[PDB]
Amino acid sequence: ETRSTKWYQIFDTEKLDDEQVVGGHLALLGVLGFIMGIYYISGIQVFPWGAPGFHDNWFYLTIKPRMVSLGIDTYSTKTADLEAAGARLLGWAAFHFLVGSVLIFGGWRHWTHNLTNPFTGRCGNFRDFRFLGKFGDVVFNGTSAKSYKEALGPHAVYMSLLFLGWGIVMWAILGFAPIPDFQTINSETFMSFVFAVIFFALGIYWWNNPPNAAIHLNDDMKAAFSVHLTAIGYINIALGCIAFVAFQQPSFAPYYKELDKLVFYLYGEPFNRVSFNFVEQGGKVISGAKEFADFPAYAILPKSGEAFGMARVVTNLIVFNHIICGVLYVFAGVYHGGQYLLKIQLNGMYNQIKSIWITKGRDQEVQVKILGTVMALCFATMLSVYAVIVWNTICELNIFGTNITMSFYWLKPLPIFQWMFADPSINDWVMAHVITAGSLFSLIALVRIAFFAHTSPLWDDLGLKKNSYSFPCLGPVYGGTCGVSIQDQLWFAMLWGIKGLSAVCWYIDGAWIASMMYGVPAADAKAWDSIAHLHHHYTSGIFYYFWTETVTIFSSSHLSTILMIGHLVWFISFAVWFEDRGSRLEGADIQTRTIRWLGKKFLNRDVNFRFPVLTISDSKLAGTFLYFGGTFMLVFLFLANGFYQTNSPLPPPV
Amino acid sequence: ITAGSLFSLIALVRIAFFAHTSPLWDDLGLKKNSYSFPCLGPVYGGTCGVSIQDQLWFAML
Amino acid sequence: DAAKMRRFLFQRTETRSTKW
Amino acid sequence: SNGKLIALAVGGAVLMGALFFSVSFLTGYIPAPNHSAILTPLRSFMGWFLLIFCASIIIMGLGKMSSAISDKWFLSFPLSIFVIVMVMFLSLRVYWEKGRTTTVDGKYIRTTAELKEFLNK
Amino acid sequence: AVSGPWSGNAVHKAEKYFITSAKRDRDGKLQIELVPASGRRKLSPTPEMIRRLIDGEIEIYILTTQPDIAIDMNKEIIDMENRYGVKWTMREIPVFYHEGKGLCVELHNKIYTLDQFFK
Amino acid sequence: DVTTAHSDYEIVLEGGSSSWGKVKARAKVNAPPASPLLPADCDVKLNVKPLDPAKGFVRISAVFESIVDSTKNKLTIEADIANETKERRISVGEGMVSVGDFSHTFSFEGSVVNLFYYRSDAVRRNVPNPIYMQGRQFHDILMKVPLDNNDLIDTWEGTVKAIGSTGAFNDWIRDFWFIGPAFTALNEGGQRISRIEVNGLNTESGPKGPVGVSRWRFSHGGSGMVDSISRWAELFPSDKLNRPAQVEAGFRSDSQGIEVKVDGEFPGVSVDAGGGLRRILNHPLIPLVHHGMVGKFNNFNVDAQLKVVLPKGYKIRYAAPQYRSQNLEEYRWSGGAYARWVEHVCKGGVGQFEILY
Amino acid sequence: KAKKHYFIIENLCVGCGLCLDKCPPKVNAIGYKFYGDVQEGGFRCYI
Ligand code: BCL
Ligand code: BCL
Ligand code: BCL
Ligand code: BCL
Ligand code: BCL
Ligand code: BCL
Ligand code: CLA
Ligand SMILES: CCCCCCCCCCCCCCCC(=O)OC[C@@H](CO[C@H]1O[C@@H](CO)[C@H](O)[C@@H](O)[C@@H]1O)OC(=O)CCCCCCCCCCCCCCC
Ligand SMILES: CCCCCCCCCCCCCCCC(=O)OC[C@H](COP(=O)(O)OC[C@@H](O)CO)OC(=O)CCCCCCCCCCCCCCC
Ligand code: SF4
Ligand SMILES: [Ca+2]
Repeated sequence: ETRSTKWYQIFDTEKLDDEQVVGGHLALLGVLGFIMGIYYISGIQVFPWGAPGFHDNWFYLTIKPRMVSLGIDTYSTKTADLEAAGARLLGWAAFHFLVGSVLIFGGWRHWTHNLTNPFTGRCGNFRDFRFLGKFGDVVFNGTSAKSYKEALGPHAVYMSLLFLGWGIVMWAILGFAPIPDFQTINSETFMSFVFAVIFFALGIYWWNNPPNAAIHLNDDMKAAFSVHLTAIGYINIALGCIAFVAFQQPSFAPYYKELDKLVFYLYGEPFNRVSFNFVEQGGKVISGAKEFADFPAYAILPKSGEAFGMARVVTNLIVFNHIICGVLYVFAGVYHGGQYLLKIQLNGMYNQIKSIWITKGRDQEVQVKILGTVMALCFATMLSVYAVIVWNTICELNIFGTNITMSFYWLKPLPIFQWMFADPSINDWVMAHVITAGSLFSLIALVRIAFFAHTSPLWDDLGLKKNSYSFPCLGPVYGGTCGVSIQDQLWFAMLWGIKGLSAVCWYIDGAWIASMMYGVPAADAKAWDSIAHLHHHYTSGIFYYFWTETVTIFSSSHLSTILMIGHLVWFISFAVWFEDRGSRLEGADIQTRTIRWLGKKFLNRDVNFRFPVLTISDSKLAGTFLYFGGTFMLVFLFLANGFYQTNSPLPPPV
Repeated sequence: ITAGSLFSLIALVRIAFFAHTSPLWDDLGLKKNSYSFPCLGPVYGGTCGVSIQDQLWFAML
Repeated sequence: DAAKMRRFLFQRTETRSTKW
Repeated sequence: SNGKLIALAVGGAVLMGALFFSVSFLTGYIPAPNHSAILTPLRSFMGWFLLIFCASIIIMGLGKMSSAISDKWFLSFPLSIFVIVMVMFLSLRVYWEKGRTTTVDGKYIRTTAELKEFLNK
Repeated sequence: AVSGPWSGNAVHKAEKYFITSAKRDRDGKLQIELVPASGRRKLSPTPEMIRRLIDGEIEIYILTTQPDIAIDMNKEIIDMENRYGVKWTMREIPVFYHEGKGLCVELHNKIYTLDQFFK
Repeated sequence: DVTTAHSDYEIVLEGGSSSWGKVKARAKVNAPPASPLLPADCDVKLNVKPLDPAKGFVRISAVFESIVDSTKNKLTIEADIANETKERRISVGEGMVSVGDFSHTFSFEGSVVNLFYYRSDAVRRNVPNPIYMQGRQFHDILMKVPLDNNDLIDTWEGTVKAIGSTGAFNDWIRDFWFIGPAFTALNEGGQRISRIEVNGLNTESGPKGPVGVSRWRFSHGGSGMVDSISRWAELFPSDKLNRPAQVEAGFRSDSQGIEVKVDGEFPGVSVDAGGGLRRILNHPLIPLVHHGMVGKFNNFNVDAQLKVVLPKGYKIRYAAPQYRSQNLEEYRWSGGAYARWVEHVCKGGVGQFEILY
Repeated sequence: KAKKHYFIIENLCVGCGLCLDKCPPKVNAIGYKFYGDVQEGGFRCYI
């Protein structure tokens, strides 16, 4: 039984009960409200008393088009209409501070099983309760849900109640009446009531008849938590997809498109510089030379929103965030799910489960056929599209006596699909097939976790079992067996995912994907816009993306610090991901002895430290975290450096 | 260059001194039978990259 | 077919052998 | 971790600072305008000393709390993180920068059109 | 003190011997022959070579697959393995010097003597 | 101002057939001691040297330096215990007892016999690690004390008079012997003290002066809980005592609390567990059952760290409760399950904590 | 001939399996035996 006393397994589902879970979830939404109340204070452009407000921060930019949509925030250029806005954000920040404090209190006592209220001098029961007095008695026949399946009806009801509350809040406090026309914010109140009716009706149908689907999920907390995470990740991916199409619709122009017209002063952006011999005095600058001379010394300079393209930068920062997470949660749902499939194969409950979500893949025969189809389709697609990108790169670089005429410029999405793209081009045919190939690639590591958590067609051949989920390897036997556990297969899903997770970043930043080299001053790189009649001028090619996008990163003293830090973090993953763990263990031994010897000779007292070294499974953990965190600490710079795609194409240089 | 030499010199002093045995493997009671053996397996938190061919790689890297 | 399959992995092992 | 162990670190830092200060009186470098000869080396050493000292305390501090965290930190750790984030945003508006960008006259510029006009004239 | 890794076997910290046969004579005395790990010479546990064991210059061990070990080692070994391929497990028992009885094997928290231990 | 107690533990073991282990323990407790008199402080020292390894004799020493309510109290013992047979064990030793301005010396010739009510092969075969062993012990005592003080002379007479006039002396002596809550402790550990038997109470002249000489016998039975009976062979690693072994400890107590300091090496810390696996010796049950007697009076939060250091090449096969952290050779226990087991065993629980290396 | 015999000393083995790959695949003599986490010497080889 492999050790589970690690600091990052303290809050595992094994160590918590259903009552503690509720307490844990509540103990965070209260913190989340405290966080949400800080993203509101920071967004005050001018204080209520008249003192100047806070400089633009990315944490408030991604929510500003929403607070403008709800009327809490305004885009007004006048201070009088910008002084009221500040008072409102204070109201909702203080309000979220109060409600957050209640949820933390109702999470601390929930976590400690201490459900006693002083005013009523009576302790409630978690096993059975009326639910908000008479309201629940009429709907749940005076009883509470006894299982996860029976919790669907009551849980659905709660959702209907929350929706109804949001609708009442928009009508009474925000003044948006429910008019059912889908070009105004007033339609978010109308559908807040339609959804509250669907869910309440759906929440009663599931209470009277609890669902029998996935009956085994009731038995284990991690089994249900993982199916929810495989579902929440897909939902989050869908939210990212929907927010990209919607945030740049004509109906969303008053909130997203309006950002272009404003002047933003982000912290860490270029500021008015000064001469080396600068001596600033209160009244005036003396014997000093200061740049611009329009602002005070060391004052952040303005930035034209239109040049920056802030409407698409903010759309990307939100769209990518709910996709970088959506795919992380799909990966974790399979991981924490296969983490539960290891236990049912170890204690042997697998062959007796009648669920077709476990019974369908019982036989190894089908497993190889299912994995052999994901593997064959990934090969026939990651090759068909890579050879197109490589061929397009060769044709435009005039390598091997070829020209941009012989390239895949005539290949584009079919007419049936053309509605999916504003401007159809080979850049769109490639992106669809890259995501298809990028999904089937990281799906291989996921089908492995689902099917080979304990035994594989090869290990059953080699007479071996995978006793744990976090075992690095079985030694150098059979030429080597490293990276065979499902935790390692999770790492190879996160690592392989970085490609499709980058085909999104590139494709939403208006870059070219149909060629490694687009827009460089070479033989046919600048002949794309006219060979294919592109209505837009994409910022750069896959490789030339790094050169162009970084002209704005190097100009910023903070975006460049991220570039440095992000690169420093990423290569350090090589130290713990290379097969040098044995070398590190020896080296440290020399360091402990060396330090002991130095202390001994140098000081009469002898002091030793016994330097520690991480384990492989503990190495592949810190390895993926340093590789993934480093790889997307810098993807932020591509999105936050500006959106530099243009609607004017380039004529051939000739 | 002084730091860059002393860094890759560590991997070289280990090839010269720990080709067959090291203070750690004499402690762990192990023999480095070979110059191109990858690891001894997961054992002792693992012992990958311990041969002199691997120490050559960590000098080139 | 296990044996025949193992004769191969054994044909590509971490032990001493002749290499090109 | 007492007496000479911490005594040694202070002695080493003092020795490095003295060496950095001493080397300059013979390095033969022209000083920057309105700067003292003794101050330039002292300021540079303090910045160098802080970077290693900050890196060292962070490495042992993370290590100390990686093996000393449990179920009891369920509320304290999330509250402490929020408190640090909060004392940080206040610093942005109380130490790092006082108020939003304003001109010498005290006027504001919040529009691209207002900016464009400013750029031209 | 102790010889270096280069002298003799490197894995060993002290020289290693294995009791290879424990036949008895006409009088029933236990004739113990122990050969070293290298294995090219045959020795018996004389006082001079026991005297090395007092100072830890050598170490003596017995395999559990010995033809004449007398005690039913396989059953006990099989039981412990089951507690936490099971059959074919082999172990090396570290023989120690007891001043009162000479060479004894602390097997399963119960001291034994080579004559008591072997057939 | 919260009942909180802090403690640190440490066990270092050698490889091979060696049973030698180094144990260090420090503790700090914030509740008042269950002692009708405070402050009470105490330092104890125990040293065992290999006097005669050939015959099987060792020289054990014990010094007790305790100040109780400003009253200096000393007890000193020097004895020669050796293994006679599997059930008999003879000890020859001298000691001195000093309280304030009073002191008296004593010499003893004693043997202890230990028998198990049954010895069955099936129990040995089917139970790999037995804990509970039903038995009885018999002590032969020949006490000899020089009566050079008036106070010592008076105690010598009264006893003879009491024996002469009271028929129930063998029974009512158990009440005097186990002073304070010591008598209650008897029932608590499932230990029965049988009636003492006086072979003789004769005054024999000595060169210094009249010397009181006593030759008594007694017995006591353990339901299995008692470690002296259940573990008779394991508490005397005489044959494993190649080098002198010493255990040194001390404690300070008063209204504010207890601070305890314990350290020392001795064999028997590691015992064979079967299948080539070694294991830390089973916790003594009598100390836990005896501490639950005073440890259940104040609610507390535990802060205990148990650092275990193993030999080179030696790795744990299994532990419950599992070690919080593993710094290779040295393993650590703190928090979570282990803090749950410490609160268990500090209040009298005897739940098993196994380590197999 | 079956004159000489070969064995694993289980307390010494680290389970690297270098021995297992020298055994002919049609004679599957050496094999693996699991009882714990591999990072803690939880596996060994046996003939
Ligand atoms: C990062 C890639 C994987 C991932 C890989 C792992 C790994 C690897 C481990 C866990 C483990 C845990 N995971 Mg997971 N897990 C992910 C996503 C999630 C999400 C989510 C936000 O949707 C949740 C709620 C969980 C839930 C949990 C718990 C069941 C369990 C213990 C948590 C703990 O103590 O953290 C540490 C507690 C803290 C206070 C530190 C901060 C943690 C913050 C709050 C984030 C929680 C999720 C995060 C991945 C936890 C592990 C951090 C480690 C450094 C890997 N995982 C993604 C999908 N998860 C452990 C386990 O027992 O699995 C069976 C384990 O070993
Ligand atoms: C406490 C449980 C038992 C007990 C347990 C034993 C054991 C066990 C044995 C003796 C044996 C003896 N007992 Mg008794 N004995 C008890 C009650 C008594 C009483 C009494 C006042 O009622 C008397 C007069 C005696 C008298 C005697 C002696 C004749 C003899 C040797 C004692 C000695 O040298 O101590 C030395 C003086 C001391 C103060 C030592 C105290 C040691 C404490 C109890 C434990 C320390 C060890 C520590 C846990 C680990 C240390 C390792 C270091 C290497 C030392 N016993 C009770 C009933 N007795 C011994 C014998 O067999 O003789 C042939 C022996 O082996
Ligand atoms: C709950 C923890 C925190 C909290 C954290 C947050 C977070 C986080 C956010 C807000 C945001 C908002 N909060 Mg707040 N907020 C809290 C308490 C409140 C209370 C209150 C009644 O006390 C009010 C009136 C508000 C008010 C508001 C608005 C100013 C604003 C927009 C809300 C919105 O769109 O709602 C709409 C809400 C509903 C329609 C309720 C239904 C939500 C459903 C259940 C989720 C379904 C999504 C997905 C598809 C799930 C599918 C799975 C199943 C099939 C359902 N908060 C507490 C203190 N607040 C938002 C913001 O600032 O945006 C910029 C925001 O994102
Ligand atoms: C937002 C509030 C949080 C929450 C925070 C608190 C707080 C705050 C308290 C409790 C406490 C109690 N919790 Mg709770 N708890 C939540 C969810 C639940 C659920 C559930 C699965 O739905 C159940 C069965 C319980 C059970 C219980 C009660 C038995 C207990 C009663 C003492 C008291 O003051 O009671 C009054 C409540 C009842 C008698 C139970 C019936 C009414 C409902 C279920 C109470 C929770 C708030 C309600 C859902 C909020 C509005 C939802 C709208 C959609 C906005 N909680 C909700 C979602 N919990 C008490 C405690 O811990 O005291 C130390 C307490 O004061
Ligand atoms: C000439 C055929 C081209 C091709 C040209 C197109 C065109 C044109 C369109 C798509 C589009 C799509 N393609 Mg394609 N596509 C090919 C191969 C694939 C493979 C694959 C790995 O086999 C996959 C998973 C996809 C996936 C997809 C979806 C994203 C979408 C679905 C409709 C569609 O294909 O309609 C049309 C489909 C066909 C006319 C016939 C499909 C034939 C099947 C796929 C067999 C070909 C696979 C082949 C064996 C791979 C060679 C591997 C070798 C063995 C080395 N394509 C081959 C390389 N694809 C649409 C889209 O939205 O693009 C943005 C679209 O308009
Ligand atoms: C609130 C819960 C607290 C707690 C509450 C208390 C309280 C309250 C008290 C103690 C007491 C003690 N605690 Mg505590 N204690 C806690 C946890 C600990 C921890 C730890 C964290 O590991 C430690 C090391 C200790 C240690 C100790 C000792 C210092 C002390 C008992 C001494 C003893 O053994 O007398 C051994 C006693 C004897 C052997 C009996 C002597 C007299 C009898 C008549 C002799 C007959 C035997 C016979 C003669 C023997 C053999 C003779 C030979 C064979 C010759 N406690 C917990 C956390 N503890 C008690 C104490 O005494 O404090 C001063 C006390 O009152
Ligand atoms: C910046 C990256 C970096 C650093 C600092 C080190 C440092 C070290 N490596 Mg490693 N290594 C790295 C990258 C790095 N390596 C990579 C990419 C690989 C993969 C090829 C390896 C592979 C590897 C092996 C295989 C081994 C090591 C070993 C060692 C140690 C022996 C050298 C020594 O004693 O002092 C060298 C001098 C110093 C460490 C001076 C300190 C330099 C700076 C100041 C360190 C602090 C900066 C740091 C990045 C701060 C992090 C900030 C955070 C935001 C990320 C040493 C601690 C050996 C060892 O003994 O392991 C313990 C060993 O066997 N290296
Ligand atoms: C990580 C592991 C795997 C990776 C996959 C995970 C991430 C997937 C997350 C979806 C990523 C989308 C991002 C935001 C949506 C967005 O962009 O939608 C708009 C539109 C173009 O909009 C405009 O974009 C401009 C930018 O340059 C252009 O210039 C312009 O001409 C064009 O009109 O894009 C599509 O139509 C989407 C294409 C992909 C088509 C999907 C095909 C997949 C469907 C089939 C099966 C796939 C799954 C296989 C099973 C695993
Ligand atoms: C005078 C000196 C005498 C003898 C020489 C002394 C040697 C001195 C040794 C100093 C050590 C060098 C210092 C670092 C040297 C160095 O770089 O080594 C990298 C390090 C190597 O550690 P090892 O396990 O090899 O052992 C290191 C020690 O033995 C050092 O002696 O790997 C990691 O830290 C990965 C874990 C990161 C945790 C994952 C976090 C993921 C989140 C992503 C973002 C996080 C941002 C920040 C996170 C922190
Ligand atoms: S280097 Fe690491 S992954 Fe490779 S065989 Fe050795 S332990 Fe396994
Ligand atoms: Ca860009």
